[PDB]
Amino acid sequence: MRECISIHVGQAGVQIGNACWELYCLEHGIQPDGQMPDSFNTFFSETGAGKHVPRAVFVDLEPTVIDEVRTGTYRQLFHPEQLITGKEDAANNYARGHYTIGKEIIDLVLDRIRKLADQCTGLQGFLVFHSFGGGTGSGFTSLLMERLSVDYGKKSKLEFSIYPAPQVSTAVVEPYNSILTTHTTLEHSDCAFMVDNEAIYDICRRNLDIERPTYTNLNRLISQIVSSITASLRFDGALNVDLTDFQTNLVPYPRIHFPLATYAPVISAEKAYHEQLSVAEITNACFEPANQMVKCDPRHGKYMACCLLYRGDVVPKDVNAAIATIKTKRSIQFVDWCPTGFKVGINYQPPTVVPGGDLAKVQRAVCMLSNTTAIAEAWARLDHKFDLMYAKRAFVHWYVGEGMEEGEFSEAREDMAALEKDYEEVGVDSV
Amino acid sequence: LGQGDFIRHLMDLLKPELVRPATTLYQHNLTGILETAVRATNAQFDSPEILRRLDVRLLEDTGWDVFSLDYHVDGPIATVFTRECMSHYLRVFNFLWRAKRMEYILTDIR
Amino acid sequence: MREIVHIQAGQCGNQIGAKFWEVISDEHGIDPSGNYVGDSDLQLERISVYYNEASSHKYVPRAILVDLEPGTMDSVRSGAFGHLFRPDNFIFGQSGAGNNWAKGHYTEGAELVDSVLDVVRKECENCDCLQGFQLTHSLGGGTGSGMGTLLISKVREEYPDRIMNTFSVVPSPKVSDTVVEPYNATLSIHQLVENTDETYCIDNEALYDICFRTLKLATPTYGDLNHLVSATMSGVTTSLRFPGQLNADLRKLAVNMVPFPRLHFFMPGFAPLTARGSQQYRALTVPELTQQMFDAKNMMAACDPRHGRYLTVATVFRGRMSMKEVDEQMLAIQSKNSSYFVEWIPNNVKVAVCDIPPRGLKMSSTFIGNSTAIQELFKRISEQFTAMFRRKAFLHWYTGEGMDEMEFTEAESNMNDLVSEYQQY
Repeated sequence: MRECISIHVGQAGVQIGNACWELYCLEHGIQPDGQMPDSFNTFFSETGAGKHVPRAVFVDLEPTVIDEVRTGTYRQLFHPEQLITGKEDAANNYARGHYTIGKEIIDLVLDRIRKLADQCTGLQGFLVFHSFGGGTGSGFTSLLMERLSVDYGKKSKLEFSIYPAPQVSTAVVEPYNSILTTHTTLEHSDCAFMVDNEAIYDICRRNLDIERPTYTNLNRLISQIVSSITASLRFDGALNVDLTDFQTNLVPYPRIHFPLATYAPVISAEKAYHEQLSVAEITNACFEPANQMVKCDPRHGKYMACCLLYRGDVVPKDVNAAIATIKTKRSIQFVDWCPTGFKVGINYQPPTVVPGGDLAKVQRAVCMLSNTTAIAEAWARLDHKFDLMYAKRAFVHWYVGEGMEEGEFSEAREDMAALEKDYEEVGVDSV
Repeated sequence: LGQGDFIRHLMDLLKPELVRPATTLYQHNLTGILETAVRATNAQFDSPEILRRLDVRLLEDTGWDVFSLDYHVDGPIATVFTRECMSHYLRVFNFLWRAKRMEYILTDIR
Repeated sequence: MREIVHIQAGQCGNQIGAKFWEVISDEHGIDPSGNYVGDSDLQLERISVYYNEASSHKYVPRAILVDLEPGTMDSVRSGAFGHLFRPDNFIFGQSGAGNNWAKGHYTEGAELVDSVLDVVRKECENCDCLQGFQLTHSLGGGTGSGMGTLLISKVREEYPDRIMNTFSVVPSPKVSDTVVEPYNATLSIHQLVENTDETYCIDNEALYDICFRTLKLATPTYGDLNHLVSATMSGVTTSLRFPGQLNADLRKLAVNMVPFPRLHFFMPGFAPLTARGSQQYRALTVPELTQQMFDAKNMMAACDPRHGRYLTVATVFRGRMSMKEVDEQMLAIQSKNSSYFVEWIPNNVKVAVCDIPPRGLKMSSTFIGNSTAIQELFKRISEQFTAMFRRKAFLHWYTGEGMDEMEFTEAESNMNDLVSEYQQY
């Protein structure tokens, strides 16, 4: 009834979707061929027999990742027509993914999404998985979000985006794509749960004892975050939280909608054996500045909204005591215009351990979505890099000779400056 | 340094390199020099197995303070050396390296 | 899908192309008779970018072998992997153009370029989705330089949106293999500046240094040098072909290393270069690969990057490795050498990672560098060119073939503009 459609764009989105759907199949007992040896309805559809087709599309402008999906262990899980692929990728170019290469694919993607929506009864919204500093993860994501806003102008559109890291980076033109995507989607998005590869690397090293993690472990952690977010739709709990609840409780103003994701019980097997992870402990770990999965120090800013999504053996009184302890803390400061900055969700299903993963089996877990003004510093860094590269006008010819104008660069930079000003304004205390 | 013939040629080839500071020194360059010495001297007529383990390591100044051979050993034979004989040989190899360059300096002055 | 048309011009181009097709067939498990004898399915997953499937499941390289003399054609045909190319793709003439750029660009290059253009049009119309072209040639040669230039210009005006990238062997600083090398090199570079997207400048003397000092080769022949160049070409288009954690085709590399249209000259490289003696003493890790590829001794052009600043670099890794190690090595390289990277381009490194390493290796990587040290090579070419042109030496050949001194002046002015742009940036 509360069906939701997940859209995975680009290599980052497709691989995170691989991890997410592996986790969903494990959680709901669905075999990797769609058969089982309700709860599995907001994300899967039943076709006559036991076949459960996931309610998602995998769209990329490059055949490689989608073909890996098509021939992997989950080759028979996804509908072959919902694994949409192009011929030539966007080559880390926003213009290619938005204007030149993305226009030859957007119609097919919209047709498939319309088929999925028609197959649904009540559509809660969309989950868009993508990366900020990619070609199709930026241009095609922005194009798709604007087309969805044109079509489904009322359904919520939550996006899980890999924010560029402060120091580590795999591409040279990431600031351009990030600024342009922020412009276009900020026009047409509800809330964007943000994450950094560098922060997850640090989390893995410090907590999971892994010194050489790959993208696979990062995707597993992100999939755990997404599972914690969607558990209320997929399972039954004391306090249910829907997508509209996220949108309402985490977005104070239409432009300030970039919360940061966190996951407390990130722990290895032996350490989990030696610990007694409780509600208070996991909450304190969530509010620890070193456990943030976006490399921004929360002490540099003020929280405006927090969404604590507990799951498993969790008692509401313990949650209330832990939240009261957090509020009594002095290092954790909130904005003065949000006397109540905690949306609490509790689910009865403990997190499922993926066979072959690094996370240990725990009795309870919490995912914390925090909207804070500490993201303003990350925005400032991103626009500073954009300003340097645009002042030298580097790489601009690649974007211009592909259906874009330098005026769009200037407009996107001005919009980002306005966003920084808005963050500064909401940061200050009322007088 | 029980060979003598091989260490002689090896001190003539590392002279143009180690005089530079350590910051410009990178391990991937010296191996070609070591391999050249083992080919020119009498150490070429030798068991290929033991020659597979003899390499260089970079201690962490000047090039005459961070160069030293290692001869790593793993497997069953590693139960005789036990990571302590390899932490003692290198403790010895410095004293035999210094007392070897302090001599080839004094035969250059002469 | 993303098919590449490979054109080999001249002796240098034909020999390097023969080695390149040998290594590519090794990667894809193609028999020298054209049959697939490989083991993994990924070899045939993207065989189409370089090969065309014939009738009896035999794979014919999408290569055009063009030369103005038949000796190289006969040598390529008679040797191993010579029965691999299509016999209709050997387009050659009789007179070998000498070492004259004008002969290969204006007198015999005309007829031979009409024929090779017909062949290239057929090959392109056969393709499903053309990614671009790649040319192997030498700038200091005869038919090689001039004819590669003419083909580049004509194919560019026919296919302007495709990626045209060339692996050109530039003249060496110390010893020249051709007396008229500066003239041919200057004219070829003047034509390459405007009609090419990616020019990988390779010098034979840097390759000799690599073979003698890094590979400890006692008698390095042209086979080894061509193997190195082929490994670089492999690495790039392997990032294109095989699956990986972070893909990058030719166009992505072109976007990430060409900040300005005329600044598209690169110094290639290859990380896992070890002598047979030292292969047992060296640990094959991402830090080792990075330290070797960023070493000034490994770069395949005789231009010291310490004399300039890296506009951009590209690291194409191959093999199963951790993305965190790659990114942390990239960050450490940028931080340590902050004085050797341009300040107005943050994150001067473009990282691609492929899952399939080259045969016989566990890890590998190719380094592409857009640095302002190519200005040294162009400066050397300019001094030699102006030294010969001031007294008008060996010029009557070029004039008699049908050229003019105004063309020489334009070529040297364009190359001086190139060095001015590099020095400015």
